[PDB]
Amino acid sequence: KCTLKSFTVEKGIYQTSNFRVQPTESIVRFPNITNLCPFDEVFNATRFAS
Amino acid sequence: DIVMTQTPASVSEPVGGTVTIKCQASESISNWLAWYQQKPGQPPKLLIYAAFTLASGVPSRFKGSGSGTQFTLTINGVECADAATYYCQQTYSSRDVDNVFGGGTEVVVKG
Repeated sequence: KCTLKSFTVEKGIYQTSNFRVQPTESIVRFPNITNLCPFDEVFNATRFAS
Repeated sequence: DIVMTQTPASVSEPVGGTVTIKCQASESISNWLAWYQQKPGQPPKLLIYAAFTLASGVPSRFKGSGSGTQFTLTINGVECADAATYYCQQTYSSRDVDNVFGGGTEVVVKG
């Protein structure tokens, strides 16, 4: 009824909308890297260059 | 972490020439640099700091050049009074460093 914007629908076949199975869960895959990047030695350096 | 070498080991040139010393770094140290001279039986004295600026009371014959990795110390004219050992100091990062100063370079002037 909402698609036709009418309270009465004549006999027939109407295409209303679409369907799509929603995702079940979420996964994320990254390489087995554990070393943390040397942000400390670059940022926390006592003296910087010119 | 920071290691340097100083070359040449020794130089010899008559009174009218120009003597030059190379101080090279494993990784770049920017301008941060200092050149030191010690007479025998005498503590070292600062000659060039920041690799470019002349020290106090030092004659205008010693020139420091280069930036980053390669640095050169050039003397326009010798007078047989600069015959001593010269060192270059990293003065950049000394967290875990065996020696802030580099190798020894003795200057020999034959007059």
